[PDB]
Amino acid sequence: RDHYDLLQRLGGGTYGEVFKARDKVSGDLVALKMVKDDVSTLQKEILILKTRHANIVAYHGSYLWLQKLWICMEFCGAGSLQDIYQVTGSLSELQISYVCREVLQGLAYLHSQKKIHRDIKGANILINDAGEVRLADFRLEFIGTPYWMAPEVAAVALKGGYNELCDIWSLGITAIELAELQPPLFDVHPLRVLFLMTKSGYQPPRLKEKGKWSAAFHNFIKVTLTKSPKKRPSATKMLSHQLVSQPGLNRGLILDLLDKLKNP
Ligand SMILES: Cc1c(-c2cc3cc(Nc4cc5n(n4)CC(=O)N(C(C)C)CC5)ncc3c(N)c2F)cnc2c1NCCO2
Repeated sequence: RDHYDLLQRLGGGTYGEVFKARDKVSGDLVALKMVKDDVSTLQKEILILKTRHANIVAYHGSYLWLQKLWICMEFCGAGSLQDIYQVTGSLSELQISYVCREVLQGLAYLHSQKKIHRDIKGANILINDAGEVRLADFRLEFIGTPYWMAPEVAAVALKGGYNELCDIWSLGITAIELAELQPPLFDVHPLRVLFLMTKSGYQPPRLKEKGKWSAAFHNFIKVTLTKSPKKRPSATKMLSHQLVSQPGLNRGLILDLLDKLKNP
């Protein structure tokens, strides 16, 4: 409050209470997230956030003022991939490929720290001005969006049991999302989507157009969208997949996309 100047509410309830702020001593842009009772318990949860990955939005500081918690993070100028594709349209196969590798690297770190993101979706993958892909590491708000749920997460509403492998399924849905501007079954009732997953003969989703994509992209979708969690590969195993281990994958693919965002 006394060090930063608030400028713009970001998310519109999607993120919660996020603010685009400017430092009075640096002038640099930051993201301030306000979280809705004890003093000693609050200072313990912050210390663990400073100990930091290339594909994770970096922590800056925390502020406990008048019953409000101010989580400070880095500002990704372009916003989320969803904000980007609402202007640029669908991403190229190589753009999606690079985005998947970067998300998979962030998930490898998160899952190694015994954490589960649980919300991997287009609107939760941020792209900074530098063309870098970053995820966010954080009675409470139920985390999860029906269309991006793994079958073991949807079924959890009857016969519980899920693990870090759900983020692999969510990344699979997000790959289809970045290609078709909508997840599979976006047009179908969320209970019906999460009900058809719980029935026999269930077929995991694929890209609508077969001819528009390569067999490696089609295999990445087949492999990440494995119905069985036991057979679904780990984030590190996925990193060696033909699609995300291609040689042309560089940050420039996103500097191209960010240029289309500026002037299409
Ligand atoms: C990802 C996340 C965050 C989170 C968000 C951030 C956003 C940014 N920058 C930007 C830049 C923009 N937008 N956002 C979106 C946006 O509204 N517009 C508007 C102006 C149309 C376009 C330009 N920068 C940093 C962020 C950061 N660190 C965060 F943690 C907080 N809470 C969460 C989640 N996940 C789901 C629920 O909880």
